[PDB]
Amino acid sequence: LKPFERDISTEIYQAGNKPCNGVAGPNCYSPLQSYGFRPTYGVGHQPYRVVVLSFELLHAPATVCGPKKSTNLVKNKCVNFNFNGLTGTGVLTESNKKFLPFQQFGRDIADTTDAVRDPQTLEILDITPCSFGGVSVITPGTNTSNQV
Amino acid sequence: VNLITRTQSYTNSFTRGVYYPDKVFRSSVLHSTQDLFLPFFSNVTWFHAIHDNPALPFNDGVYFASTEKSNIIRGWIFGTTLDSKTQSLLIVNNATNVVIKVCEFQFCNDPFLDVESEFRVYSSANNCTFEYVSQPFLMKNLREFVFKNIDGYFKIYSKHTPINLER
Amino acid sequence: QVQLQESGGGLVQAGGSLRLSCAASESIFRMELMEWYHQAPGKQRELVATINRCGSTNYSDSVKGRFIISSDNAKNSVYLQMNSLKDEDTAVYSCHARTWTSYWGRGTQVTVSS
Ligand SMILES: *[C@@H]1O[C@H](CO)[C@@H](O[C@@H]2O[C@H](CO)[C@@H](O)[C@H](O)[C@H]2NC(C)=O)[C@H](O)[C@H]1NC(C)=O
Ligand SMILES: *[C@@H]1O[C@H](CO)[C@@H](O)[C@H](O)[C@H]1NC(C)=O
Ligand SMILES: *[C@@H]1O[C@H](CO)[C@@H](O)[C@H](O)[C@H]1NC(C)=O
Ligand SMILES: *[C@@H]1O[C@H](CO)[C@@H](O)[C@H](O)[C@H]1NC(C)=O
Ligand SMILES: *[C@@H]1O[C@H](CO)[C@@H](O)[C@H](O)[C@H]1NC(C)=O
Repeated sequence: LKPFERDISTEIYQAGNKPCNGVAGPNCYSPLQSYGFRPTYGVGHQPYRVVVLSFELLHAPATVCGPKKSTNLVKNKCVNFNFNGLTGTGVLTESNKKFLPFQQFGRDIADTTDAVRDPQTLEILDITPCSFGGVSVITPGTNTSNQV
Repeated sequence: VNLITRTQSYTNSFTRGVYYPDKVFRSSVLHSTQDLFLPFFSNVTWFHAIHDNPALPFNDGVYFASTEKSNIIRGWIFGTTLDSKTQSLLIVNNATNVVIKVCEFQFCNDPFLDVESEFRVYSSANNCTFEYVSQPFLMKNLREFVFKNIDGYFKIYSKHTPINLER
Repeated sequence: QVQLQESGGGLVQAGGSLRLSCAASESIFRMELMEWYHQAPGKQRELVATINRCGSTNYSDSVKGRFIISSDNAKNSVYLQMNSLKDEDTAVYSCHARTWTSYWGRGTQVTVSS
């Protein structure tokens, strides 16, 4: 079988060269065997009920998730954001990007999100990392002075 | 009732059949992808139907193209034996809605719509396991479609383009 | 096996008609160009006709009005129509096709008697 495929058709399987012709004779069997369940069997033979839950990741507008309250939207401030499970920190500003109707994210060279669509109001925002930089200390010898 | 005849001509696809592989915005970059595409400069068996073994093999996927305007074409059928012993698709379009059913249809030799009863498409279906209703897909113009299936998922892409007087 | 094979040669009196045909093992779609060259004994090669992938067709000065070059998409081949032959048309013809390298053929020694 291929992944996530079912089979319902019932027929007479043929294990020989001659056709079965609709009768379960020699080299002709029925490929539907019934489980025999009894209460005196060992643990390895008792019936087990199985349920499989399959999740689809975020490619389209999201529809299923837990009870998280949605707060207000702020702009032009170094803030933390959580858009549909995508969490990060940055500055959110207005967008000039022309998203197509089926698109929901926006990616860059390093493959990180930089343009998002607000789930409640269909609006696009641009994310930029908050300001940062490096510091150098210029000092004479400690034997001379303590000023830097 | 057999009343359909068909001829085949051959022509090329030039540079056509490219689709967006994913729903992620990109700009001013060159992206390398690997997926089911229609190769450049390939045969395209131009079919002409006039009023027949239209059980065309599916293989990996299908690129479908039509240039007519009268909208005499509508819907598609998919299966492995086109019989009531196996499930089959019934993607069918009209002016208001599209219905999609997966069921064990007993398909006739040639299916059509009387126009608007589908009694000539199948005799009777018994064990249906999937139903779906939506807005119809089809809306001097060329309509292009891409059908494929991967891991039990049927994916349909489409596009509408304006084409001038070109054979 | 050789890719380009030619046919249509022979002896034909002046004012007759003939059909030259060169067929390619590869699809004639990607070849992107097909030309017909001819050369006479002791003379240099000159182009007779050329057809590109899009459909544009070009001929030579002494070719217009008598010759037609066309291809069908059923059997991958290119046909040239020999009409209103004269004495100087007697030469050897070869068709050429270039996808990313040039492919040549031989044969088709056509003669005209006057
Ligand atoms: C498209 O592919 C088909 C398959 O090979 C080609 O159709 C065949 O062409 C050969 C050429 O000698 C002949 O056997 C028939 O014309 C075709 N075979 C059939 C119908 O069974 C076709 O040539 C290809 N397209 C082009 C433009 O060459
Ligand atoms: C689906 O159809 C093909 C064609 O007959 C068959 O060989 C195959 O076993 C079927 N099932 C899967 C999972 O491919
Ligand atoms: C979501 O609900 C809020 C509050 O009722 C409303 O302002 C907003 O327009 C709604 N958006 C959508 C897409 O329903
Ligand atoms: C198109 O098909 C839907 C599916 O049942 C149907 O409800 C609708 O009436 C059809 N369109 C017309 C114009 O009848
Ligand atoms: C569905 O399948 C079962 C078993 O394969 C069969 O008995 C039944 O007649 C079929 N049709 C319906 C409508 O249940």
